[PDB]
Amino acid sequence: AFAVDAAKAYKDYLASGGQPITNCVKMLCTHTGTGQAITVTPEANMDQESFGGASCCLYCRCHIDHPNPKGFCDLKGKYVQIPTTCANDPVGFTLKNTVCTVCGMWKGYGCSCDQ
Amino acid sequence: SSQAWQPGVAMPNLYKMQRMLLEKCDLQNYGDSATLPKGIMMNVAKYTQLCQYLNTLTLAVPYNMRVIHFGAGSDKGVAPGTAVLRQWLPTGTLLVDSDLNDFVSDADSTLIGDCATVHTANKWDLIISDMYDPKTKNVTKENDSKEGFFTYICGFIQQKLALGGSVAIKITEHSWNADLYKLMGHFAWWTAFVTNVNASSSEAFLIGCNYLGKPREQIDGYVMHANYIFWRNTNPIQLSSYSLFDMSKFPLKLRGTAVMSLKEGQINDMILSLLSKGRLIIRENNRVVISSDVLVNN
Ligand SMILES: Nc1ncnc2c1ncn2[C@@H]1O[C@H](CSCc2cc(C(=O)O)cc(-c3ccc(O)cc3)c2)[C@@H](O)[C@H]1O
Ligand SMILES: [Zn+2]
Ligand SMILES: [Zn+2]
Repeated sequence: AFAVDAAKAYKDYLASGGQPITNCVKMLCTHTGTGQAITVTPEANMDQESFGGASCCLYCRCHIDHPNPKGFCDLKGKYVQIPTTCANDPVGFTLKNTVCTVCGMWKGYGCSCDQ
Repeated sequence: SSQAWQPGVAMPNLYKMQRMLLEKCDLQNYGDSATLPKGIMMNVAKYTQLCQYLNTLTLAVPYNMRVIHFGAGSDKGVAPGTAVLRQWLPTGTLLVDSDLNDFVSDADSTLIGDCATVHTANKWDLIISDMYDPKTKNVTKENDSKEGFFTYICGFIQQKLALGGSVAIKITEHSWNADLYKLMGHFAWWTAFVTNVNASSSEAFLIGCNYLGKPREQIDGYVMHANYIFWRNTNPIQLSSYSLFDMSKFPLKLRGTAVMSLKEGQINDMILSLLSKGRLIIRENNRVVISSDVLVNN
């Protein structure tokens, strides 16, 4: 029944005041994009930075297995938009937040379906 | 330097025609740095300016474009250049990258190990190499043509580059190869391109544009590298990151270039002309299959 829980292990090391994973690959872009969370090319808006997806995935970066039956990674080969105020920890951000299934923005940082 | 607003500077044609002898490279602006946009890394800026320059050439851009990228890992285990190439290339382009050392990548597929262990069934439309061995930069001894990975690269161009395809291969003062220069004469056009963000370094990309599979031009590789060093020695390039701030026209244009499969007897001067203007790719269009050799021992 044993499984290693790396997501929980990284959140716990952030909580105790640990230095976030570095060297996520930040892209040059117009910063006039749609602002959606995970896209096929950089889509940062004025408030976002764009990163290459693989470099922002905990499982890719730690060389461990992705937590689903298929084994697949939904960041690798794409670009992830991070709010500029959170860009010091893109791995932490993607791990902790959720993408809206209807509008494609981050729940809580751009999704407007709830009012 | 109206050059400061370009992505970089290409070796002018009159320097290509010289017969200089090899000198030591001594760059005026050595040790200067460009000021990069906040939090942007040198290899993102470098590959962006390289792609911006490639946007001005007659690259063939088919549907099902196939690009392979050698020397793509960083000492931090990611692939910044590969991320820029995926941004630049049309959505759906097949991108394979490789490096001696383990790294995680945005490429469709990645092979780890010495590049000589890499085999591919298919041919490619564009080959990018960043491979560099820092042991070559020993100033204390004679600057002869280097082999290592350059021997693989020349073989790979001759055997696995589609006609009409293009290459961009990193060189420096000491990391260079005479046969690779000779091969530049097998394209319709060639240059040595220096990015403005890294203009304080002797690195350049040897860019072959539209491969013809035969000598259009006879090039002595020892003379041409001497000519390249002469150009660099007498033409200081002002460091500049200006072109990084305007990305509105960055993506490679989807030209829908035609792909045809032809036995080599059918390559006439009319085919050659279409190759030469970036209007034709010649290769098959089967499945892309790659592999890595594994040595077994105790
Ligand atoms: N035969 C091969 N097959 C497959 N891949 C290969 C092969 N040969 C090289 N590479 C790969 O090319 C990629 C780009 S080298 C970038 C670089 C630039 C500079 C510089 O000028 O400042 C200094 C160093 C350096 C310094 C100290 C070290 O200890 C190691 C490196 C490295 C690397 O990731 C290499 O692994
Ligand atoms: Zn992943
Ligand atoms: Zn929504």
